[PDB]
Amino acid sequence: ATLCLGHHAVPNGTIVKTITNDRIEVTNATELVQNSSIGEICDIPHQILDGGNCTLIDALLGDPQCDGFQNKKWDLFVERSRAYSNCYPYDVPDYASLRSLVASSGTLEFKNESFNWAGVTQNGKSSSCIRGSSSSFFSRLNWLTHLNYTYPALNVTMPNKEQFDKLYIWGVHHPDTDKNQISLYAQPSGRITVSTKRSQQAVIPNIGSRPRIRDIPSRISIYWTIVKPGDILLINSTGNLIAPRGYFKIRSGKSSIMRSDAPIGKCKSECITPNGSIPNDKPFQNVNRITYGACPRYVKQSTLKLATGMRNVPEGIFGAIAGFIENGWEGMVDGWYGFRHQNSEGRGQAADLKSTQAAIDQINGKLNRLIGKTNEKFHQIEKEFSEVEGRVQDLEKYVEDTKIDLWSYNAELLVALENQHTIDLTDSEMNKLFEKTKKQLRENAEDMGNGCFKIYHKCDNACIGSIRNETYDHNVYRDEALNNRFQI
Amino acid sequence: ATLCLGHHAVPNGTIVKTITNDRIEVTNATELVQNSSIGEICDIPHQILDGGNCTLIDALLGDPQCDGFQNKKWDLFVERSRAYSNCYPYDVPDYASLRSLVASSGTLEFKNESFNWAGVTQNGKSSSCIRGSSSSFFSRLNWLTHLNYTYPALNVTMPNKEQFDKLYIWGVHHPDTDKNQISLYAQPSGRITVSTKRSQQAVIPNIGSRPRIRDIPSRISIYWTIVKPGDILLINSTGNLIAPRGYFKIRSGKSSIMRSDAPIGKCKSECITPNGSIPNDKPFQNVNRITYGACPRYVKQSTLKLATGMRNVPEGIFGAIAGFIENGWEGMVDGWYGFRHQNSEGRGQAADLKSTQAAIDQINGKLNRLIGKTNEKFHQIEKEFSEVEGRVQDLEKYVEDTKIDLWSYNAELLVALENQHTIDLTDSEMNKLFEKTKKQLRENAEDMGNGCFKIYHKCDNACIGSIRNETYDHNVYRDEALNNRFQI
Amino acid sequence: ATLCLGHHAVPNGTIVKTITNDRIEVTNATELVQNSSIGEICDIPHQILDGGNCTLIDALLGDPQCDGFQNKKWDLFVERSRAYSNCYPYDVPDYASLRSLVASSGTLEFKNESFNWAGVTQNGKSSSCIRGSSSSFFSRLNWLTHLNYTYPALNVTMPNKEQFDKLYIWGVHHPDTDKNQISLYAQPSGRITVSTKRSQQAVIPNIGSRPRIRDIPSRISIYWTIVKPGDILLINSTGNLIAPRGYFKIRSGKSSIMRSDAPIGKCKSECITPNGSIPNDKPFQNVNRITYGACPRYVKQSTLKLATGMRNVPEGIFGAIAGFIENGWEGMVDGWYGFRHQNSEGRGQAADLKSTQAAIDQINGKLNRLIGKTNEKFHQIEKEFSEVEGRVQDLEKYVEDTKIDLWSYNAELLVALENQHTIDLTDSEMNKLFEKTKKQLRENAEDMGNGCFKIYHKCDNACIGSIRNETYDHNVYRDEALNNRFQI
Ligand SMILES: CC(=O)N[C@H]1[C@H](O[C@H]2[C@@H](O)[C@@H](CO)O[C@@H](O[C@H]3[C@H](O)[C@@H](O)[C@H](O)O[C@@H]3CO)[C@@H]2O)O[C@H](CO)[C@@H](O[C@@H]2O[C@H](CO[C@]3(C(=O)O)C[C@H](O)[C@@H](NC(C)=O)[C@H]([C@H](O)[C@H](O)CO)O3)[C@H](O)[C@H](O)[C@H]2O)[C@@H]1O
Ligand SMILES: CC(=O)N[C@H]1[C@H](O[C@H]2[C@@H](O)[C@@H](CO)O[C@@H](O[C@H]3[C@H](O)[C@@H](O)[C@H](O)O[C@@H]3CO)[C@@H]2O)O[C@H](CO)[C@@H](O[C@@H]2O[C@H](CO[C@]3(C(=O)O)C[C@H](O)[C@@H](NC(C)=O)[C@H]([C@H](O)[C@H](O)CO)O3)[C@H](O)[C@H](O)[C@H]2O)[C@@H]1O
Ligand SMILES: CC(=O)N[C@H]1[C@H](O[C@H]2[C@@H](O)[C@@H](CO)O[C@@H](O[C@H]3[C@H](O)[C@@H](O)[C@H](O)O[C@@H]3CO)[C@@H]2O)O[C@H](CO)[C@@H](O[C@@H]2O[C@H](CO[C@]3(C(=O)O)C[C@H](O)[C@@H](NC(C)=O)[C@H]([C@H](O)[C@H](O)CO)O3)[C@H](O)[C@H](O)[C@H]2O)[C@@H]1O
Ligand SMILES: *[C@@H]1O[C@H](CO)[C@@H](O[C@@H]2O[C@H](CO)[C@@H](O)[C@H](O)[C@H]2NC(C)=O)[C@H](O)[C@H]1NC(C)=O
Ligand SMILES: *[C@@H]1O[C@H](CO)[C@@H](O[C@@H]2O[C@H](CO)[C@@H](O)[C@H](O)[C@H]2NC(C)=O)[C@H](O)[C@H]1NC(C)=O
Ligand SMILES: *[C@@H]1O[C@H](CO)[C@@H](O[C@@H]2O[C@H](CO)[C@@H](O)[C@H](O)[C@H]2NC(C)=O)[C@H](O)[C@H]1NC(C)=O
Ligand SMILES: *[C@@H]1O[C@H](CO)[C@@H](O[C@@H]2O[C@H](CO)[C@@H](O)[C@H](O)[C@H]2NC(C)=O)[C@H](O)[C@H]1NC(C)=O
Ligand SMILES: *[C@@H]1O[C@H](CO)[C@@H](O[C@@H]2O[C@H](CO)[C@@H](O)[C@H](O)[C@H]2NC(C)=O)[C@H](O)[C@H]1NC(C)=O
Ligand SMILES: *[C@@H]1O[C@H](CO)[C@@H](O[C@@H]2O[C@H](CO)[C@@H](O)[C@H](O)[C@H]2NC(C)=O)[C@H](O)[C@H]1NC(C)=O
Ligand SMILES: *[C@@H]1O[C@H](CO)[C@@H](O)[C@H](O)[C@H]1NC(C)=O
Ligand SMILES: *[C@@H]1O[C@H](CO)[C@@H](O)[C@H](O)[C@H]1NC(C)=O
Ligand SMILES: *[C@@H]1O[C@H](CO)[C@@H](O)[C@H](O)[C@H]1NC(C)=O
Ligand SMILES: *[C@@H]1O[C@H](CO)[C@@H](O)[C@H](O)[C@H]1NC(C)=O
Ligand SMILES: *[C@@H]1O[C@H](CO)[C@@H](O)[C@H](O)[C@H]1NC(C)=O
Ligand SMILES: *[C@@H]1O[C@H](CO)[C@@H](O)[C@H](O)[C@H]1NC(C)=O
Repeated sequence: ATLCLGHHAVPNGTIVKTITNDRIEVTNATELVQNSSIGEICDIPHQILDGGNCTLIDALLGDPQCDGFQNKKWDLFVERSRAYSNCYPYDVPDYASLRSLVASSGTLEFKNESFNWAGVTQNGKSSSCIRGSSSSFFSRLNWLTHLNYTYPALNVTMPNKEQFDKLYIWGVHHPDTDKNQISLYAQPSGRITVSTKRSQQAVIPNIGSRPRIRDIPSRISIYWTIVKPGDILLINSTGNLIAPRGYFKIRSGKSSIMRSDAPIGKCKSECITPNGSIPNDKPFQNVNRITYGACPRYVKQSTLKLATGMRNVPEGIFGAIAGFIENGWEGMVDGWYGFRHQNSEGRGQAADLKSTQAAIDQINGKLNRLIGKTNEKFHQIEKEFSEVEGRVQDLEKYVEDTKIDLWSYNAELLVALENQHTIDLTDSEMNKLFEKTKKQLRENAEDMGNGCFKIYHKCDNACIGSIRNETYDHNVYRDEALNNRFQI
Repeated sequence: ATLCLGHHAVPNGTIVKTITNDRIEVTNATELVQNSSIGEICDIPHQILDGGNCTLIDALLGDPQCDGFQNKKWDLFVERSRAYSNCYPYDVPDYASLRSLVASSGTLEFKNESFNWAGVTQNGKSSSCIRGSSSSFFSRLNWLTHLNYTYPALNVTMPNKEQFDKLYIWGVHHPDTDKNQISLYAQPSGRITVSTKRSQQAVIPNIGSRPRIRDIPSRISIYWTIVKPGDILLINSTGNLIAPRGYFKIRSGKSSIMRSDAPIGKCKSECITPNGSIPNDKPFQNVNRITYGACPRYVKQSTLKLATGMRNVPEGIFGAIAGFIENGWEGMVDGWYGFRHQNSEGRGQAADLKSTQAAIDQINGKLNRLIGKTNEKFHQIEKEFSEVEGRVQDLEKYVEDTKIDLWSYNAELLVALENQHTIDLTDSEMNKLFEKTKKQLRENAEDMGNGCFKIYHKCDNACIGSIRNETYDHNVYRDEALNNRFQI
Repeated sequence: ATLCLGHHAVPNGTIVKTITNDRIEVTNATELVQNSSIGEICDIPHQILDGGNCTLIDALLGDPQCDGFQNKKWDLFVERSRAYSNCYPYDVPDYASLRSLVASSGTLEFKNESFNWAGVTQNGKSSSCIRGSSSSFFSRLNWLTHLNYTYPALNVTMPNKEQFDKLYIWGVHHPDTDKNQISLYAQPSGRITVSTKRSQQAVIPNIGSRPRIRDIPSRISIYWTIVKPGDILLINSTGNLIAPRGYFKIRSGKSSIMRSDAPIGKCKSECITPNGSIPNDKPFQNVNRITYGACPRYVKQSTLKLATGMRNVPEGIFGAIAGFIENGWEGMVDGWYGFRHQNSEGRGQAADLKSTQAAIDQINGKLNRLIGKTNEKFHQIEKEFSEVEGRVQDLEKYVEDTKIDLWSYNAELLVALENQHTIDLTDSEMNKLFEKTKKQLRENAEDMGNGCFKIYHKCDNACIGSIRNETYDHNVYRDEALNNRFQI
């Protein structure tokens, strides 16, 4: 009889990378880089708020377009690129910081407070800000002006008797002219001091024409202040104050904001990107560096294939597969390793289950460490910028670029080591089954060197089966075998 | 005779992770993550300065509570969370930067300088700042006011004739009212310009009530300026100047500051955390991301076990351990690998020293690369924040979170590769001792397949010993062995 | 006959590090850390602009020294440490940001625009700024002052009808005295508002003596503003305006700036450092963390040797090299593995080509992954600082230090894993050639255990050659061999 040890092969293998080889074919691999989105943001499990035409900041101030956003909450606020401001023209010094802190607070919940604006007109309006047919203003702000050509210095307080922090949004009006300055606040100067036991902010208006927006050459600047529990807001002004009508709760949670034009859909997905949700089964993704939720890590590579089978040899350090075994057996489809024999009763093929299962368990082990293991991230840094800003933006970008190169490196190295190891462990399993069989045969057979043993005795099907199920008793055939082997 | 090769096992193994296995038992492991502190800051080798009730900044300005800190130096300044300000109410725009640069300078050494404050009253005092029973002020600052209802414009210089940089601390007073403005500085305006050949800073006071602190509704703002050698300080003011009384040396060294409530103790420890000192023998730690000194790197994992022994098989790619050798020998306690025999004189067990020492040396090699190898870090970035700040704080936190995920990744991968390698190299040593023995026996013995040889000749204790010490001469027994082996 | 399998050795090996060994000798290694520069900046392929005596900013404003830089472009602008300002004394709030954004724009291209400066004197001059024998000014700036003791409020526009962004550089003059204030701008106040539909910047001068520079106690502050296509610049001022004479194009490309005192040379090199160009064949470098172009990654290690040959054993997990083969063959110089024999015709040595080529191909595979693979980087963050700045600088440095430790870690681990693997794969190749030969010999030879076979039949040179070329037919000699082997 002849008993040959072998392993399977497939007609259609896959190319992977190892430590030593850019391009080597295995029987099977799996992709570790997610490269597509379904192109929609799934609305489960994260609570999504579609900004539509409104920026977060405009929803905050109460631009008329944004009245539907009053007191809303979100896990992720989605800002659309078509969003536009449609109220009094304003800027926010350190706009990105205000956006950021509201985003991660995750709420626009507002509470009215009663201020003693003694001696001034309230509820200033503008046709740059139309609410319902008429001149209006930011819903959360209170434009104060002269009453009877008098603007009597303001000096109001508001203790924080609450358990939580209050966020106050206020402003300063910059009139285009000294004339408008006078006719608005009956006063040439105009000064604002807003303070607490912990902080002070002081602002003087800057008079001058700015280019007209909805016919307004004047401008408002927006500021904010956080009042801790037991502290006190004190607003001391003699003109130009755009006053708050109350406070926002400021919370600390996992909320964020993302710029995206992707539609919201009724589906479930843990990981969100501007492009849409992406599955998070893979450890890496190449869809977008901007992400929210439990997401694969962003890498530069568009693909990284993890070998999930042995080297494919159609028809490693252990020397068996692609070694002393000339090639794989495509006809073996019920196992990874097995036996072909020829004896007096014919020629046959049988899978070896234990060795097949050993290789598969090791590979499944690798997969369990790498698949469905992603990390959860929420409010991050900004990663795209529409305007040159210099030093801080240079650092923001450098930090992300650094991080991405390091992860891309981790990904490349991980797959190469794992693949080299997969090829070696599968080669080893082959070598181990061969060795175990050789030992079973003792003096009754000889290694032909091509993975085949010549067995020097009659070995019928039951005899072959006794080898494969490891009950073969070499003593039974020894006399016969030694006589055939050692003749002249 | 029968000669069996084997390896040890222990009743109580340890679970470790490898590339292929989340949970596999070895004979021994070591922990690579430091997870506890002694709960005290050891006062050797770093020179520790306990801030007690004083912030660094208050020690800098000379709050009365902090007189004991005059001219002190430190490697690490420890700020306590109970610290509180107890002098005139002040703020420092960019407070964190001033704190940071004094911290890393490591000295409060001060040098008096004589300024020509011609025509003003000096040494302004407040009951918000009590020194010894009476109204006082920041020791390092000089509150100037009117003399005889005159405040004559100040214009003073101070060349830096020194070899080193000078740090000047100064301020501007913000009176609550135009009345107090007048009664203090006999002047409505008030302006400050402090300049050098290299820089200029200009400040106007902002009049208005802030909430009262120790009954003061006024406030001081603190500023600083660094004067290079050969440069000149020029202070040009017509009111509101809180003047310097001299300069601080500004040094560049390894000094830092840390917020901690841990007590200082008389002991020695290279690595300090807010929780207390931690040993630095391990390469990683999970105690605190804030550290000072030669410290293990912070990771998320609470434990990472490095295998320091073979797979434990009570009673790998090489197929010997947990392979053709059915199990380990718990009765073998003087070696890792060895021999059990049965011959005419009895049954015995002996360790093999060379193979045991080969496995141990390799493992010790790994340990020497990983143990006691920690990296020294001093003044870092801040890693905890008591207040929402936006953009820069978002970047500070993102940088640390990024770094920590990358190191945690490094740690996880390192231990898995090392453990897989440890299991393989110990399996290999087993396989190598088996092969070497088989070769010694030549034609005189046969491999039974379970790590045991059947020796076909009388092999007494000396004979067994000749095998183990590698002096066995197969020629001596060949005739006898061939006759027993190849009979019918 | 005797047939011995062996491998080469060299008299002069190299020490490398592995996972288990700090110091182990191989036949050959290669250096992975570039540690030297040619000490010159090569002027191909990057377009280099030598700043000589001029900072970028001075070339931007048009300091007289810098007239040769008008409208120049660059890939890399090189600033020399001897550079000095020689015009009116000025500062730029956020200087580093302006430098940065011009650097990466890569152009000083300027376009004259005609402003309507109605009612003022133009072309203000100073002896602090000498052009051609006479008092001059920044070429790109326009110092406006009173005309006939009148300074009539300015209010000019300039639409951006272009397709691209415009960068405007402007300033505010700070006179030393209220007197000079009057005599310059016929006005006590002085205010500047520069605005667009997107932004507003407002500046008031700060009067006061600063220390004299080229006899000027006054100072200019420089500001900038970017005007998007379809937007409008509006400059509204009543004094102190240092006006623009036009705009710079602001581009987005790969341009940067570097501080260096290295001379420019006529040579070609992809990677530039302040020290000079460095070859980029190696994956790592220790020359400078500041780099431009396709550059090896900066690491702390001064050397990292990658094994490119087997363990050197003069005269691993597979047990062959430095194992059952007592030592290497220094006399074998045409191959890595081979055969020595003694037969009736003499004693000889022959290389085995297939096994030699297998080891070499694997090693070349590793090298191809690591050599000539460097990554291209352009404008980065700053990495050296001449002045204490606090929080942002602390983050800039912390980010770079973090990155460098992570890459140094990657480098150390990479070389140790690769070297351990190289030693194992070369040991394996040895073991594989031995096994294949043993199998060829079948029952005709015995393993002596030291890598040598005793062949039990007459085996002349052709016979030896049949073994080495794998045509040996064991059946031919079997009878003879069995008779010699199994005699009494
Ligand atoms: C406060 C104000 O309304 N300013 C007006 C301005 O008003 C002048 C005009 O009424 C004349 C004739 O009566 O009188 C001047 O004042 C005299 C006053 O009668 C007298 O009592 C005093 O003693 O002496 C002075 C002499 O100076 C007034 O200065 O007139 C111009 C031209 O009509 C207005 O500009 C136009 O504004 C348009 C936008 O209008 C609003 C808006 O935003 O919708 C109307 C808003 O109700 C008003 N909101 C508030 C709270 O006031 C705002 C607000 O003033 C601005 O937005 C701030 O910039 O303006 C549009 O811009 C058009 O292009 C302008 O020509 C100016 O608003
Ligand atoms: C500079 C000053 O002392 N301001 C006082 C203020 O003084 C007024 C009062 O003396 C009246 C009666 O004489 O006269 C006013 O001035 C007139 C002046 O006599 C006359 O010559 C001139 O021609 O015309 C004016 C008319 O206006 C003075 O304005 O009085 C109030 C009420 O007493 C004081 O407020 C109280 O201050 C308390 C804190 O006191 C200190 C402190 O900090 O401890 C005392 C310090 O010595 C003083 N330090 C210095 C260098 O001045 C400081 C300092 O002024 C403030 O800290 C700055 O804010 O105040 C406490 O706050 C209490 O709640 C207040 O009612 C005010 O200090
Ligand atoms: C604008 C100016 O030139 N300021 C001069 C200043 O001029 C005074 C002087 O002319 C006297 C005598 O005629 O008159 C004063 O004005 C009177 C005026 O005649 C009258 O019509 C009005 O009604 O009443 C006033 C009464 O005050 C003038 O104030 O004189 C001083 C001393 O000479 C000058 O300081 C010296 O400047 C030197 C540097 O000179 C330049 C320069 O930078 O090179 C000359 C430049 O041409 C000038 N550039 C422009 C656009 O003006 C600049 C510029 O003023 C400064 O740089 C801004 O600081 O100065 C040098 O610094 C020397 O150390 C000074 O003593 C002052 O420049
Ligand atoms: C400063 O100049 C601008 C013109 O460049 C003035 O604003 C323009 O005024 C006209 C009619 O009054 C408007 O129809 C334009 O829309 C305005 N232009 C822009 C783009 O804002 C401005 O009024 C001038 N300043 C003063 C106070 O005289
Ligand atoms: C802060 O508020 C108080 C008003 O309560 C201001 O002081 C008053 O201002 C009025 C009108 O300008 C003066 O005529 C009074 O003499 C002041 N009253 C008192 C009690 O002093 C003060 O101007 C405000 N300050 C700011 C920053 O606007
Ligand atoms: C502005 O308002 C506050 C009151 O809200 C004034 O400060 C208070 O004054 C009383 C008595 O004068 C003190 O006992 C309180 O401690 C003060 N309150 C706080 C929390 O600061 C302030 O004086 C007013 N401003 C002016 C100048 O009129
Ligand atoms: C800087 O210092 C000088 C004083 O040495 C100031 O100029 C003087 O100010 C006085 C009093 O206000 C005037 O009456 C004199 O005419 C000025 N003397 C000279 C020599 O010019 C100047 O005001 C100070 N500037 C600042 C920023 O406070
Ligand atoms: C404020 O003081 C400085 C002197 O410390 C004055 O500037 C000096 O003036 C002399 C002669 O006028 C010059 O030769 C020096 O070079 C100046 N010193 C420096 C270092 O700037 C300044 O003029 C004074 N201010 C005023 C307006 O009186
Ligand atoms: C912006 O420009 C306009 C000038 O076009 C300024 O307003 C004029 O200023 C003059 C001179 O000071 C006044 O006498 C006129 O009454 C104003 N003209 C108009 C049409 O209002 C305004 O001062 C400038 N503002 C700034 C910021 O300098
Ligand atoms: C996703 O969005 C980014 C940003 O626009 C884009 O560059 C990327 O190609 C998109 N990718 C996919 C797979 O949709
Ligand atoms: C958003 O604005 C556009 C154009 O101004 C308008 O046509 C559309 O109806 C608005 N959409 C929403 C979400 O109301
Ligand atoms: C150390 O301090 C940090 C910060 O408070 C805390 O979260 C951590 O659990 C503490 N750990 C130990 C081991 O003392
Ligand atoms: C710190 O302040 C507390 C409470 O104000 C006081 O009881 C204690 O004595 C002070 N401790 C020191 C270190 O002086
Ligand atoms: C290169 O420049 C840096 C910065 O001065 C210096 O520290 C380094 O040693 C220099 N190295 C070489 C190899 O020229
Ligand atoms: C640069 O300035 C120095 C010293 O001021 C001068 O000698 C030299 O000629 C200048 N060099 C150039 C590049 O013009």
